Amino acid sequence: YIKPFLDGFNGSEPISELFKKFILVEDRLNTYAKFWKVWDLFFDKVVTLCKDGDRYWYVDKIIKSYLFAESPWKENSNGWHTFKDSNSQFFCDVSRTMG
Amino acid sequence: KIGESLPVRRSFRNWISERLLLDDQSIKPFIAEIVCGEGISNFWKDELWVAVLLSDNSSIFFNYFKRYLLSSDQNLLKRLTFLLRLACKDVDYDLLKQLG
Repeated sequence: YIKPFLDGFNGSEPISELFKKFILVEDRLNTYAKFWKVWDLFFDKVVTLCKDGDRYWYVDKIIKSYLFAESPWKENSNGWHTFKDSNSQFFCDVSRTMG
Repeated sequence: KIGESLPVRRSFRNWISERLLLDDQSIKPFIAEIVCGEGISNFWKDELWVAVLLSDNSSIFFNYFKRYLLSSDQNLLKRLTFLLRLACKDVDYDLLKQLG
């Protein structure tokens, strides 16, 4: 399904809008393993993109979208139903690779 | 600091085996820091995995490190079979007694 966006991946703005829409629909549907499969497939592309520096085109907005910072969350959340103990390795890899 | 002689390695393996029994959750970040770490000499990683494979908790770690075991060209998963065949065995005294 996502192959035309994996092959053509670049710094343009609709890449940010795509990530925001996936987060919204996952909050409605609670499809844990499928969401994390989609997120695992884009990791290397985003890692490659930050090495050009996040000031170009819309790269910073893409980084912020991928790392959950652009969505309008409620004010006093205990957590999210899609985060579990196992998924702490995502943030470990991110901080190791995109710092 | 703790050195690398064999009595120390045995005592380290015992100590890990006790922490995994008494549910000190501070140990799991330490274990993750070793298993994903670099610069640690490999025989410490082997002693740690022997402690895990001898513990009743063992299946939990396979759930936790699934993508690491699979995606790393199965390199770690091959080492685990070698360690299992070398360390995790015992003498079959029942069969010796039946053979006299």
